[PDB]
Amino acid sequence: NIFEMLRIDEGLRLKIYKDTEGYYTIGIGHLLTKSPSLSVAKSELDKAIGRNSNGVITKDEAEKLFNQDVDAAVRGILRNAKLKPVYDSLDAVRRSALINMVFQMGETGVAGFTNSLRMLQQKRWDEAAVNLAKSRWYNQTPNRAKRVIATFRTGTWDAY
Amino acid sequence: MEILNEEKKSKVHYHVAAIINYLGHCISLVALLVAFVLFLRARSIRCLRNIIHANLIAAFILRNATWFVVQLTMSPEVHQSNVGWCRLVTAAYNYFHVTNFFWMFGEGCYLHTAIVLTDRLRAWMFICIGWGVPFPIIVAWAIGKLYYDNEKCWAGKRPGVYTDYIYQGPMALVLLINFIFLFNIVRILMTKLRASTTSETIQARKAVKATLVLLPLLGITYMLAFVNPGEDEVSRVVFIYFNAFLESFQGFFVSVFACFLNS
Ligand SMILES: COc1cc(Br)cc(OC)c1[C@@H]1C(C)=N[n+]2c1nc(C)nc2N(CCCC(F)(F)F)CCCC(F)(F)F
Repeated sequence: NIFEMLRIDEGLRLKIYKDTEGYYTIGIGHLLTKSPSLSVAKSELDKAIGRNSNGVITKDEAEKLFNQDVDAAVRGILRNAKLKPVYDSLDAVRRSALINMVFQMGETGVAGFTNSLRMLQQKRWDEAAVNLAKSRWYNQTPNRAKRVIATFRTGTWDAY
Repeated sequence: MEILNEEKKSKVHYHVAAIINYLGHCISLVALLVAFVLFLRARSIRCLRNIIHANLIAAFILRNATWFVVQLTMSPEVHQSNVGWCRLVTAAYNYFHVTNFFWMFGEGCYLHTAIVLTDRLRAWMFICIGWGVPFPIIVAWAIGKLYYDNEKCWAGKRPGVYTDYIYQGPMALVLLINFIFLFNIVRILMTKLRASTTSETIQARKAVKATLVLLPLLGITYMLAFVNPGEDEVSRVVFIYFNAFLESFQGFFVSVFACFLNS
């Protein structure tokens, strides 16, 4: 379900587009190359896609790129000493909510939520939610934040 | 003469069919209602999968319920008056008939998506397909009834009018697409996912078996409508009895189908 989750929260684009800083990206936020040259961007695509390298990709192609990025996210999570123990103590639904957060704010952002992180490792889920909501994150993207917290509180997909 | 005795014999056999049809509809309505309350009681109601089962069951309860009121429009006096509530009851019944098709289509959309893309928000797509798309089709059919066939409470059958195609052709199309879905699910499950043991995979295989069981059971009655069997007394008695059993127990079959999948 993780693929549909990020897709509601971030969006899906099937052709090459340029981000606010101007690099070339595709899928659920997959950066190809920072070069201003599209050729290098498209070719970086050809190797991953293993097909005719074109601007448009299949929805299926999106999920393999997405999956590659999900590996990279878990690899970062395991390297961080504050993130690794909470991830190992968590079920599969709650792990996705952590990965969701890493997609949005990076590994360094999540490590700052020190109290909520211990509440989660102690399965004190009601208190984790109050701590998470008292943040600037909650105020800047509230509807996404309410979904991710809800997943933490109940361990279900019910919100997405 | 004895022709009259032949006519009296037919009425008795038609009257037996009517008891088959009423009793079947009563049993089916009760079975669906029990399944509905069981689905709602469980905390698994918040899964997208159970939301779809619950709406499907609800759709069948309304159709089976309005079938009784339709019976009160089949009096010859009412059939010919074409009064307003006459036509409203027929149109509500066709609408529910159409929702039944689109909700069975919705189930096929879920099973195809579940095995290919890894709940309360996504449901709106299925509610809009199951409940919302049929409404304008029925309105369009109604405008066509109002304008080319305003007779017999819109339940008339006359050769050369194709108004009912407005709603019947959409029905056939979603069944065509559901057959394409079933071939890909079977192909996907047989080639890839042959060794897969994910929860979605086990449930998908349970679905494919049940769907294969149900497809013959529901299909005979749809073809039997086109049979035009004949005047053999033995052929007539069984044809009418067997078909009445099959149409009237359809809701019961769908309620076993949904409960089984819940496991
Ligand atoms: C493909 O199939 C399929 C597939 C899948 Br993946 C899934 C499913 O479900 C889950 C399904 C199904 C069935 C089993 N049936 N169905 C359908 N779907 C549709 C759309 N439709 C129908 N129908 C019958 C058929 C029959 C024949 F024989 F014709 F076939 C109609 C009627 C409906 C009501 F409700 F009204 F009854």
